[PDB]
Formats: sequence, structure tokens, C-alpha cells
Amino acid sequence: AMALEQALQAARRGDLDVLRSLHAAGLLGPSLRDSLDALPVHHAARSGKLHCLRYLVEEVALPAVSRARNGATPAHDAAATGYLSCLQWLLTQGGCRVQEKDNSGATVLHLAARFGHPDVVKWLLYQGGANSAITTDTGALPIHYAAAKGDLPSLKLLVGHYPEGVNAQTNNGATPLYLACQEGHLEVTKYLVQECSADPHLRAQDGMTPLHAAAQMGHNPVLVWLVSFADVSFSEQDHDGATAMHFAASRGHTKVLSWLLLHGAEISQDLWGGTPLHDAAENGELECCQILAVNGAGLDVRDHDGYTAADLAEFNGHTHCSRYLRTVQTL
Amino acid sequence: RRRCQQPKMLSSPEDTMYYNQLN
Repeated sequence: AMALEQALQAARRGDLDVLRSLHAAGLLGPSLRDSLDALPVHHAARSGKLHCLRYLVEEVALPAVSRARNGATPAHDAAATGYLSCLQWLLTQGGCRVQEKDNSGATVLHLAARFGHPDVVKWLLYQGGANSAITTDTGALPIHYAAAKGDLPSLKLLVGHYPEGVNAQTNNGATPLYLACQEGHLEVTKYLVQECSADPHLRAQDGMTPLHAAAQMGHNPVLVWLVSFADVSFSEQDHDGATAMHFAASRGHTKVLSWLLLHGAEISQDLWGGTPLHDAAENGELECCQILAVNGAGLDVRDHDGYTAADLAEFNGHTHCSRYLRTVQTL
Repeated sequence: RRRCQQPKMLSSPEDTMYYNQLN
């Protein structure tokens, strides 16, 4: 266990002399792995220590294509961490193939996009030969990852390289735009809608629109822009009848909730009879309860189980919300 | 219910754990 910690630490630090000493003592080998099955080659590559990576592959003979528990090679580590020098060496001298996949089906191009490394994305596309049309086992393209990260330079590169990806949906139905809205990336959202003809009406498999995702995750700047400039309705419902307001109230996003109410969004029941006040009360979101109650939410509306919002707060132990709601009802 | 709905993810949690522990 001591040789292991010394080897991994030296590989991350670039301490080539320690690796040489361990190699001389016969203490480096392909079974010397951490708890995720990563070798010293992974730890050098994820740390940008190219001289140690080369020593471990060229001299110690640790395989450049070795795989961690999830199938990641040292090239996957390097692409995810942005260490282009290590990635380039592995893909040329090291013998890694640019299309090698981890267990999920992700390539180094997916991972460079996922973690927002546009220098790596650019080199992979225009020198490394990486394929931009490859889906993982969830249906994800590199463009999905770039959009979710909010990496506009990588996204521009990937749209130019594979423009058919713009409106592609993952297996659960998400478009790059859905993901950009979910993650609150306004400039990427604008680019997709304004410059790439991204369709903001393509829904995920559960009926959620990109606007629902922005409200669910509290990204008011994205929600405001979609409603105000992209012709997205804040009244649309998912497969359960939920509106943007339900999602915002359920997760305490008072700014989204306020903006929706300010601009005339209605306080409506979903297919289960719950209003956004039910969602806020059930989850102990006191400030959302107050905003809804002051702006005309029906305090006495019962869901399909016959429960008012105050009842739901009480059954979930949210006594601050139930006490507030029951006193307001008396007025 | 609604609050427990997770965002749409592109990879498995085990995958995210691994790539997050590279830094």
C-alpha cells in the first residue's frame, strides 16, 4: 500500500526521480492501482505530467490504453482535465485511438466538451480526426456536453463540424438547448436559438420544455429571455400538468416564481390537483409560500387526495410553512 | 415528488463521480 501511494503521488506531482526509484525496486506494475483501478499512468495524465507519463509507458511498460473502473483510459483522463500535451502524446506515440470509448461510450471528444476545454476540442476536430457524430449509451453527442457545460467556443466548433447535432435529442429527449437552459447558460442559449435555429419547443420524454428546466433549476435570466424573446410560453405543461411555476416553487426558486407572477403567469393545478403552493408547502419552501399567498394563490384548493397546501406542509413536518399558511387563511 | 425529480443527466452517477475526482 505504501508503494501505491508513493507511485500515485509522484505521478501527480511530476516526481520522476521517485518513479525511477520505485521502478528500480520492482515496485511498479499493472496491478498497482487505486480503488478505482486507475494506474500511475492515469494519475500522470490527469495532472499534465507528460515526462512521467512517458516514463511510465515507454520504460516501465504500463499500458497507455489501461482502463479505470468506468473504462477511462489515460487519454480520457487527459481530455477531461484539459491537459492537451498528454492527450496528444497518448493519441500519437502512446497508441491510443481517438475513438476509444469508456464504458458509457464516451470518447475523448465528449469529455473535452463535457469539461469545457475548447483547445482540446479544436485540436481533436481539426488535427486528431475525432468524430463529432458519436452518441454515448445515453444518446449524448459532444454537442450535448458542450451545451450543458456552457462552453460557447467548443459549442461553436461542434456546430460547425456537425450541424445536424443542433436539434438532436438524447434518449431521455434532451436537446443541447434543453441542457443549456437546465444549466443556466444564457449566452449559449441565445447562440443556439438565434444563430443555429435550435427549436425551443422540442420537449424531453416527460413533457418538460427547456423553460421548465430553467425554472426547475432557478435560472431566471434564461427563463426571462426565453419568454421575452424566444416565443416560449410560460403556460406550457409537462406530462403531469406541471407548469414552470410548479417546478420553481418546488425547489425554492423565489426569483423565477416572482418573475412569472409579475408577468401574469397563472397559479394552476396539475393533473394531480396540486398548485405551485402545494409544491412549495410540501417541500418546506416558506418564502415561496409567502410569495404565492400574497399574490392570490387559492389557499383552500385541495389536490386529488383532498389535501390543502397547509395539510401537505404539516404531513411533511414543515411547521413554519403550515403555521404561516393557516394564519394567512384566517385573513 | 416534484422536488425529487433530478435534472437530465448525460452520464451515469458512477461516471460523474470518476471524472469529478480527477481534480
